[PDB]
Amino acid sequence: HRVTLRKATLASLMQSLSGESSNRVMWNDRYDTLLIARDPREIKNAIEKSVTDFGGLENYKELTGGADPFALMTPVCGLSANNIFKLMTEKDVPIDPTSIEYLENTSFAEHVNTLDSHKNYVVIVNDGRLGHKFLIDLPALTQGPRTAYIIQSDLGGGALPAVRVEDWISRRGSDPVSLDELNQLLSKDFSKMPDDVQTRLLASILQIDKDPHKVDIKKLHLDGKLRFASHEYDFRQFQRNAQYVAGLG
Repeated sequence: HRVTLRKATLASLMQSLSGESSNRVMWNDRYDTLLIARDPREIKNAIEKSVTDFGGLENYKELTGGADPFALMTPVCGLSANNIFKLMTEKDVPIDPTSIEYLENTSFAEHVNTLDSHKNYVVIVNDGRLGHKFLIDLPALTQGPRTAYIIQSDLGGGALPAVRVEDWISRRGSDPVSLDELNQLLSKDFSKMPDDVQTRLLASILQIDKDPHKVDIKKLHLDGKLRFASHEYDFRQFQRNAQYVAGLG
C-alpha cells in the first residue's frame, strides 16, 4: 500500500505549505544544495536584505511589479517540478535537476522499458511544445502494473489552464495515468496529431477535470522540443524528506 502512503505523504506536505517555514524551504530556487539543508530563517533574512538593497518594501514593489517578497508562494511549473524532484530523490547528496542529463531523441516507452521493475523512478519533463515542465512519478507497485502519476503546477498562458500544485495533487495526485497516452503525448509525432487527439491527450493527462474544452491547442509550439530525465528514488527517503519539510521545518 505504497499508493495509500504516497497519497498521505503528498497530502500532509501540501497542507503544510500554508506554513511560512515549510513554504520557503519547499519553493526556493537554489538547487546545488540539499533541499532539506535549506534554512528558513536565512531565507527570510535574504529576502529582508534584498528588500533593503531596494530601499525598502514599498520601493521594492515599485521596481519589481508589485510583489510582496515576503508572501508565501504557489510555484510556477519549473519551480514546482524542480523542488518536488529534489524532495523525492535526495538523501545526503544534493541533486540539481537543472543540470542532470536529459534525453531528447528517446521515446518515453523505450525509456520506461529499460527501468528496473523493482525501483521507483521519477521523470522530469521539459516539454517545449507545451512550454511546460512537470513530473511523472513511477513508483514500484508489488504484483501491480507499472503505474504513473502526474505532479505539476501551471500558471496558465499556454495550451493548458492554470493549476496550483496543491489543487492538482488534491484532485489528481493519486490518479494513475495511461503509460500509453503518455507515450503518445511525449512523442515527436505529437506535433502532427489531429486537433481532437491533441486536445484529448492533453486534457486527459494534464487537465484537472480531464476537460478537453479547457485545452487550447493553438498555443502549442509545434516546433518545440521534448526532453526528459529519470532518476531512481527511495520511497522511505521521500517520505522522510517530506515529513521533515512538513514538520514546519
